[PDB]
Amino acid sequence: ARVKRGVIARARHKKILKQAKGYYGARSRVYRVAFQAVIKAGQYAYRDRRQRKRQFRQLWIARINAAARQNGISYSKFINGLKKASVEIDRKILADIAVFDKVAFTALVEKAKAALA
Amino acid sequence: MKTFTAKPETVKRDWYVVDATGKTLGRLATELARRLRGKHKAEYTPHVDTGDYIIVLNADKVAVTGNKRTDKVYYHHTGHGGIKQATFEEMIARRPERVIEIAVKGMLPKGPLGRAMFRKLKVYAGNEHNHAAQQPQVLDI
Amino acid sequence: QNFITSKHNIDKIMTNIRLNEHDNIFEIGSGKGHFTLELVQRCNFVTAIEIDHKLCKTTENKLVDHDNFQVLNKDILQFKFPKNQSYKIFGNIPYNISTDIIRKIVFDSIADEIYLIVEYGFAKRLLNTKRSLALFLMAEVDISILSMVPREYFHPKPKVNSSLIRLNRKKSRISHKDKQKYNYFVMKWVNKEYKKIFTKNQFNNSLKHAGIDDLNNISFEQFLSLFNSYKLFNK
Amino acid sequence: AKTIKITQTRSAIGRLPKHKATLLGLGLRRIGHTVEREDTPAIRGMINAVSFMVKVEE
RNA sequence: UUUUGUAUAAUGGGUCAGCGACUUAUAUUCUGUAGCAAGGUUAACCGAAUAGGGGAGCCGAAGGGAAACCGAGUCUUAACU
RNA sequence: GGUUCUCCCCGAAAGCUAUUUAGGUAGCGCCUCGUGAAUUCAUCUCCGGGGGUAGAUGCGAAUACCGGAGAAUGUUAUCACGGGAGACACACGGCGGGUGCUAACGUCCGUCGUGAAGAGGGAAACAACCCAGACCGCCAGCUAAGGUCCCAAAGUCAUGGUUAAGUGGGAAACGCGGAAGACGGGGCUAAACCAUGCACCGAAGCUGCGGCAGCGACGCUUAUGCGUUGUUGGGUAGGGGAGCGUUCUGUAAGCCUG
RNA sequence: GAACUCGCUGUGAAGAUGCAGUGUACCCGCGGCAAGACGGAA
Ligand SMILES: *CCN(CC[C@H](N)C(=O)O)C[C@H]1O[C@@H](n2cnc3c(N)ncnc32)[C@H](O)[C@@H]1O
Repeated sequence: ARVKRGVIARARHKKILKQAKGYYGARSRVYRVAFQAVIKAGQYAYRDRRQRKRQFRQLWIARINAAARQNGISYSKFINGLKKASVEIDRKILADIAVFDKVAFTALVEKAKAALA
Repeated sequence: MKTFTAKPETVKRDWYVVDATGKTLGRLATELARRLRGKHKAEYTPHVDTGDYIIVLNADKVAVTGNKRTDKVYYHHTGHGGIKQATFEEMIARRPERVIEIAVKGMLPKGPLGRAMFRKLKVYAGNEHNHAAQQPQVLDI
Repeated sequence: QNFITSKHNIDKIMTNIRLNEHDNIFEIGSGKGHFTLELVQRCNFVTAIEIDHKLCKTTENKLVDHDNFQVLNKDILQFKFPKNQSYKIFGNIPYNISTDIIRKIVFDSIADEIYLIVEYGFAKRLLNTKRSLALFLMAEVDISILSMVPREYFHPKPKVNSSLIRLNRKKSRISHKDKQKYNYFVMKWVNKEYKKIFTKNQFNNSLKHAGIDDLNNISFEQFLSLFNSYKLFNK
Repeated sequence: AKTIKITQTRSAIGRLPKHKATLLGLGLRRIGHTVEREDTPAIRGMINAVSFMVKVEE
């Protein structure tokens, strides 16, 4: 029972070659390097899925410090006063109301400064 | 929902005037590089600059603490060859403002965005500036 | 190998060595003991280094009547020399590991009196002021040639003649307060990038102050005058 | 008698097998894992067996 | 790919499509499953031929001492606890 | 030298003893699947000790062992048999004994950690250096090693001293007295060193939410399926289990299809 | 094998276009030279 294997190998090659569209030159035309390109892209995605949570937290911390420095109080003392005042607001939406609001951030800074002093 | 980002065609930047008579070199250059990057604004984003234009005058009166006026040495290579070596005193006596610029070039990031940020700084060696039409503001540092 | 007695093809080499009865002698490579048998007699105390143990038993069989010596079964390039007191080096070495001894005795040893026998080509090249190795070699120790030993004396016949080198410590005054520019100077000198060490004016003036008329034939005191010129030009 | 809180504060990477067997007999698995014990001289022997790695609370 | 281990200073691939590598027969041991059960099972051959006949043979239900011979025990052990 | 589809569990070694033994052979030690068994085994404490390691090497502790008793913890982690292999030139460092001149960032035996078969963070880069074992997803929080002037996330923070040398910004003998190539850059007189205290940044470590998978103990029950409940899930060679796809044959003078 | 194929400092299975720091360099050609590299063993 001889079986020809023309359809299966062509479908397997076309499945991989469809995942490598938009690559420079011979990395998007031949199979022997598109396989390695797909593997390396998957590994880089798997690492950057962890790196994204560090990058966005660093951006939020920089924005929080830049917004809090205008009212005459550093980032560390502001966070320590907020923790001593028992406020459970996280770094993302606090930076969001720091960007998109000014009176509420001023009231929050005054509350933290009153709680620390 | 996504966090806010700063569009480059809608942000606002102002003008400031910084005096440099008797101020320390590094302790002024650090503040200038921090203000040029846009790190003092709530809309700070790393991939697009948001800094303000800064005019520095009286740049030949900058003082350095210690004995660095005779032993601080600047080297420069032509890219071939021979090297050009100078000290502080003949460099301020020849071209003063370059020294301040060199300090800013030591502190800003590298790449196209670094020189794009460095373009915003204008340093004058005298006391008169011709940018009075832009209506600058006096900043104390 | 290249060992041999021939007895009278020896005393004749055993004259120039002006050794006295109070010297401490370290000898590199004994063979069968044609030299150590009088090295125990003409000096005070001998500490020989030999790695071939059957040759060591041959040496003990030749030297049953001597007590002021010991033999160490240690490898030459792994042996660490004593760092106190004073002694002299005598050497009859194999050639196919010759460089491996010489940087051992000028950079990892503090011996001041060196008697070695090498081949003609090595003795000729070691005094050549072009190679970087030789420029490192006379950095601390003066080099001199005594006489020639042709090849008919070594039983396994060699192909080229041999020669005696006598090397003396000159106190150098190139040390930790002077160095880390000397390797710079020679390693930029032997491959000819003069622009990284001098400009045109200082190079021409140092040549006219030194008195060098041909760059291909430069002597050592000329080289230290050049290094002094570089030191005065570079603070 | 009086109950004792036991807390692990550092890991067991590159330690002797005696310390690992002590942790196995104590009932500690990871950093921050608290456990309850009763007062016994044997328990105090386990405590002084590894004093730099666990934390006691009376 | 070889090495304890490699961008290293050890080797191989220009690209695409097709072809290309644990199989067969006979003995032997073990595992899962099905029929029968102190019994199981046929070969060559005959045969309107996957039906039926053919018990010629093969494995087991009782052992060990070389042995004669002894036995649910025997055998060896001077003989056993 | 090569050997072609996928997933789920467990997962090592480069050692030992003997030989017409020199590229060898036979057992033991390491791994996995099936069966049974003794409160089987491990850590700790106590008890009088088999030897001779404090106090006082003449008696003899902790640490290299052995014996009994006992509480707690540990998915039997313990032993025997049968089926199936892999490995048989390891590398670096540590502890207790040797060698070498306690010569020399010198060399051998029993034992351990890291890689081989381990991802991440820090020391600029860097296999053995310090912390720390990756089921998957989240634009949530707390921490270890290391840091808080700009490059680059966080104290130009507080208290009391030291240095004037750019020492800091590298170490070997002791000469402000030989110490001098290795701050990453800018550049600093505190943004260097010592001591104290209070915060913060800081990983794939821990916690918060959702989902899948294996092995246990519970109630209904039963083609053994649900509902609580603890617990685990990096991995080369190797062992075990569950599946996808291609050709032909019976079901098939059936089904779809100008 | 695929390339969008620069110079110095240091780490290096030990002479780095790809590593960390720093500097220079608008895109593309055309006639040369030997230095890198292939022939060469310093
Ligand atoms: C492989 C050849 N050697 C030596 C051969 C000899 N130089 C010749 O005539 O070809 C070359 C290497 O040895 C060095 N070298 C130069 N001169 C000598 C002498 N006299 N003795 C030993 N070695 C020598 C060369 O620089 C080269 O490294």
